[PDB]
Amino acid sequence: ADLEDNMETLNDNLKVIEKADNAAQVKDALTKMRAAALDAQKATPPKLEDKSPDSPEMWDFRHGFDILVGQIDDALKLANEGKVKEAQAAAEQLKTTCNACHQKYR
Ligand code: HEC
Repeated sequence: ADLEDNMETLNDNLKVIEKADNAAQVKDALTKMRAAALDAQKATPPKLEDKSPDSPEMWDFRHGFDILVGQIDDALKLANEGKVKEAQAAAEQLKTTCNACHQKYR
């Protein structure tokens, strides 16, 4: 799907994690964020449409997602350890990554 769709998926699932009823719901949401994040990483955002694929900007753009996926995976580990609250806390920390990217490229 396109960048926008992927972003909506991330935002939607993040709020799901915050509402987190059970471990299952947090894991499902995190898993969907993982896929959406990796999918988004392959797109070319509007602000960089005129830039080369190998440009420093694009690599920086792609880097933002490497960080997000790492954080998501770490939250996944916590969730699969049965530590649901810590995993939700970790999901909250993710926001810093979202905001950083939006500042430069949104
Ligand atoms: C860069 C590496 C990004 C990371 C990490 C995240 N987002 Fe993002 N987001 C990015 C761009 C360039 C844009 C503009 C997309 C466009 O062309 O319209 C966005 C936009 C959003 C939006 C609003 C627009 C929409 O999705 O329709 C939301 C709701 C959004 N992003 C949420 C979001 C969340 C929750 C993230 C972290 C968990 C996140 N984004 C990361 C680039 C990047």
